[PDB]
Amino acid sequence: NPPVWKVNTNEWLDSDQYWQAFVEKHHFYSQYQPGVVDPEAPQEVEAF
Amino acid sequence: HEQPYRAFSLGFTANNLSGNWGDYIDRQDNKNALMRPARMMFTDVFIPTTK
Amino acid sequence: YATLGSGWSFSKVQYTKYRITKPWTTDTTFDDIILSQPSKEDFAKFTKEAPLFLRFLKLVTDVEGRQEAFIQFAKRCENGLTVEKDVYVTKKELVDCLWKNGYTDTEINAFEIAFPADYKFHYPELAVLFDLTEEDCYKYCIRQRAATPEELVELKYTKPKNLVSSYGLCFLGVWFGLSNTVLSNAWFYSKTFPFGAVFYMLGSYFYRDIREKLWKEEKSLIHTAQENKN
Amino acid sequence: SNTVLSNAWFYSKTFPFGAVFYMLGSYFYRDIREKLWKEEKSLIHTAQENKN
Amino acid sequence: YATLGSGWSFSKVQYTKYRITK
Amino acid sequence: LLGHTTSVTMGNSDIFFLPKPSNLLKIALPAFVFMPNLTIFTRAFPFYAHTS
Amino acid sequence: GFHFQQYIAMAGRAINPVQWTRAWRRMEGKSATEVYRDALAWTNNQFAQISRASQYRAWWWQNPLGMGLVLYGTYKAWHMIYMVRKQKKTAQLVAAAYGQGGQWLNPVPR
Amino acid sequence: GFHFQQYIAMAGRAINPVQWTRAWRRMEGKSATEVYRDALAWTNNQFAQISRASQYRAWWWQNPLGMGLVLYGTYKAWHMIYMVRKQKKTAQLVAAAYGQGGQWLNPVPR
Amino acid sequence: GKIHGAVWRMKHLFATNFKMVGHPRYAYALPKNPLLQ
Amino acid sequence: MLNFIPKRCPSVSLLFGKRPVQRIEVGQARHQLEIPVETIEKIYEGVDSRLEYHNKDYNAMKWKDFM
Amino acid sequence: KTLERNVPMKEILQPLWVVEPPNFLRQPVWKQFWEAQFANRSFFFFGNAWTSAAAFAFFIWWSRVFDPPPKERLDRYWLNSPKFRILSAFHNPGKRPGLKISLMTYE
Repeated sequence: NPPVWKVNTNEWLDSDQYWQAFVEKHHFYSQYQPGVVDPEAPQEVEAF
Repeated sequence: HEQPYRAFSLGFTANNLSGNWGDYIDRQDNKNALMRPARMMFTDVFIPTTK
Repeated sequence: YATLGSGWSFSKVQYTKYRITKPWTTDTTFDDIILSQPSKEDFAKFTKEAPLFLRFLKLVTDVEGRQEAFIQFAKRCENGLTVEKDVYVTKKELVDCLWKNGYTDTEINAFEIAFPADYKFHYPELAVLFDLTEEDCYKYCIRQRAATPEELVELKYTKPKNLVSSYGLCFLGVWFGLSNTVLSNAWFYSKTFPFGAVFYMLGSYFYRDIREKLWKEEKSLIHTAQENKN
Repeated sequence: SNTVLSNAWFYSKTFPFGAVFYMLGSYFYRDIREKLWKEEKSLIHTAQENKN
Repeated sequence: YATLGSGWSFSKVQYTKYRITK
Repeated sequence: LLGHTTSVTMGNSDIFFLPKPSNLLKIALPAFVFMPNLTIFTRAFPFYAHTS
Repeated sequence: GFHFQQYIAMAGRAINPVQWTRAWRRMEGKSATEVYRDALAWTNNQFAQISRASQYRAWWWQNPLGMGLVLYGTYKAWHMIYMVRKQKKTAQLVAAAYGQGGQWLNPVPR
Repeated sequence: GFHFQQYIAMAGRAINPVQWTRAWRRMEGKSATEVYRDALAWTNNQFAQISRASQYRAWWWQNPLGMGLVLYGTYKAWHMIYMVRKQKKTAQLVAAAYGQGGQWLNPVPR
Repeated sequence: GKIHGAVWRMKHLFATNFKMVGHPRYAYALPKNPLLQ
Repeated sequence: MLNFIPKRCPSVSLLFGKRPVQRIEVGQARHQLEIPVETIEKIYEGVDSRLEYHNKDYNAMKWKDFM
Repeated sequence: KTLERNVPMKEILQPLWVVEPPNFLRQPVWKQFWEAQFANRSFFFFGNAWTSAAAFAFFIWWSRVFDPPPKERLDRYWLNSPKFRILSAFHNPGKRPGLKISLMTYE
C-alpha cells in the first residue's frame, strides 16, 4: 500500500464501502453531529 | 407618508452619511473644512481642473 | 496530482532567500517535472558509456538464452548510448524491485558487485536487460523520478515566446492601473498598508510556531497510523 | 504622495526603456554570457596548458 | 573575499525560478 | 408620452455565483439562527420567548 | 499561483487575428462540450500543480504569507485595471449629466 | 545588493535615542580615524560579499538584468522619497511667493 | 469542511488498525473466530 | 490495510511475474516473508478494474473478498 | 525494438480533480436538503444549518419586501437613487435626464 497520509482522502473513501455508510449516517442523515472520528463512542453518547 | 426618502448607503468601505451633497440647485461640499484641502485623498480617481 | 512515494516520513521544508543554481549550459535548462509536464523530445539527451553495462548485459543474456536482443542493442549502442538524460532508475530502487519481485540472492549480489552504488539505469538498459518494452520502461522511470520530484529535471532550452504581445498587454495594464489615486489614498494609508504590514510582521515573527501548532495533529495521526500498521 | 507612477515621463521613458531592456536580456541571456566569457575561457585554457 | 579552491574548472551557474528548500 | 415613461424598465445586473471549495477547509464554521423553533414547545412560545 | 508570464503570453496569442484563423481551423469537427471539458481540465491541471508543488517547492515570490499575498496582488491588479477605470468613466458621465456628486444629491424638497 | 531589511533595521536602531546613549558610551576612548576606518571596512565588507557571492549564488530577486534592477529601484525609491518631497515643498513655496510658474517667468519687458 | 475534517481523521485512525474491520457496536453481526475455543 | 492493489503491468510494477516468488518486509523489525506468485495472483481474480486510484496505478478489490 | 513515439506526460501522471470539491456523502444537494427536512431541528427555515439559511433566503425571495416598488411609490426612493440616476445617464449617453426625471416624478 502507499502511505495513508499520502493517499487522497476521497480515493480512500471510494475504496471503502463501510465507512461510507458511517459518514452518511451521521453527516447526511443529520446536520448537527460533531465532526469527530467516532460520534457513537461512549464519551459522546454520555455527553449527549 | 408623502415625503420622499434620501438614498441609503452603508458598508464597511463607504457610506453617504458623513456628509450632505444637497439638492439639485443648493449643493454643498460633502467633506468638511479640515479635509477639504485633502480631498484628493478620499478618491479612487481625480480629474483636476484645466488652467 | 497524487503524492507518490513509499515513505512514511512526514517531511516539511523551510525556504531560504536564495534561488537554485545549476551549472551553465547553452542548450539546457533545469525545471520541475510536474510543473513542466515534459515530453520525450522536451527531455534532454546525453551519451552514456556502455561497456560497464554491456559486461553485465552479456552475462545476463548468456544466462537467459536470448542473444539476438543483445546483438541488436549492442549494434545500436556502440559509440555510446544516446538517451534522454533525466529518465533513469537508481540502483537501490532496482535492487528493491528485484528483491520484492523474487530475484535470487546470487543475481542481486551479481548486480551489487557489477555496478557502482551511484549507477543510474535508463529505460533502454532496463528494457534490454529484462525483455520489456522501452515504452513501459520509460513510463516506469518517469514514475520513479516523479516519486522524487524535489530533484529538478533537465530540458531542452527554448527561447521565450510572445514577448511583444506581453509587452503590449503590460503597457495597457500599467496605463489603466496606475492612472488613479489608489496608492495615494486615505483608504490605502489607513487600511491596506497597516493591515498588510502587521500581517507581514506577525507572520515573520511567528512563522514556525503557527506551522508547528497546525502540523501537530497531522504528525500525531501519522505516528498513530504507522504504529498501528506495525 | 506623488504623480510619479502616473507621469508622461514614466509612460514615455521609464516603462518603455525598462521593458525593452528586460525583453532583450531575456531573449539574449545566454548569447551575451558566452560572448563575454569566451576570452576568460581561452585565457584559462592557455594558462593551464602552459602550466602542464 | 578570496576565491579559494584547488580547482582549475571555470564554472558558471544558471538560475531557476524556485528557491532553495531545506 | 406622459404615462408611458415609467414603463421603460431595465433589469438588474447581479450574478449569484461563487465557487465553494471545501477541500481547502477542514473545520466547521458558525451559523446564525434566523427564526425561533415553533415545532417544539409551540403552546408555551409566547410565554417563554421573553426569557433567555 | 504560477506561470503568470505564460498567462500573459496566452492572452497575447488569443488577441492575434492569425490565432483566430488557427482556432477556426482547429474548430473543425469539435463540440462545445469538448471545448468546455478541455478548459476545465486545463484549470484543474493548474490548481493541481499548485496543490502538489506547494508541499515541497517554493517560488521566488515565496513569503511568510505564502500564496495569500500573490492572490491579493492579483485581485488588486484586476481592481486597479478594470474597476477604477470604470469608476473614472462613470464619474465623467455623472459629472457631465448632473454635476459632481449628482448621484448622492438629496431629493427635491417638497 | 543584499540585506535591505538589515539596513532598515540598522536605521531603526540608529533613530532610537537609547542607541544614542549607547553610542555615547561606546565613544569612550575612541578616535575619528578609528570610526572612519570601521565604517569604510564595513562598506568594503558589504561590497566584497557582493563581489564574491555573486559568482556562485543567486538571490530571490535575480532577473535577466541582475543587480542592475535592484540598484535602479534603490535609486528610484530615494528619488521619490527625498527629491520629489523637496519638489513638493519648493512648488508650494514658489506658488506662495510668486505664483505657480513664478520661477520660469520671462524678464520684465523694457 | 466539518465533514472533510471528520473523514480526514477517520482515514488516519481506522485505515491501518487491523482491529477495526467495522464499528465495534456491530461486532455481534460478524462471523465467529474458528481459532478461539 | 487499504483496498489498493498495484497494477501488475510493467509500466507500474516492473518485473511482477518474472519470477515465481514475491518478498516483503514486515513490521518495524522488517521481518522477511516470501509469498508464492500464485497466492498473490489469487487477488487479481477479485480485483476490479473499473476502479483506479493514485495516478491510476492501483485497482480495488470487490468488497466481499476484501472483507 | 527502440522507442520512437513521443510519449506525453498525461499518459503517465494523472492530475487530481480539485476544481469542484468532493462529496463524501455521495448524495445530491436536493437530497441532502430533503433528508434535513425530516431530521430534527432541521425543518424548513428553523435551525442554524445551511439548509435553514438557504430556506430563509428562498423565503425572503418569495416574500414581497425585496420585490420592486409599484409605480405609485417610485418617487419615494427610486427616482432619487444613485443607481437610477447613473443608469439613466448611461443609457442616455450625451444628454441630461434631470428634466425627464422631474417629469417621471410628476407622472
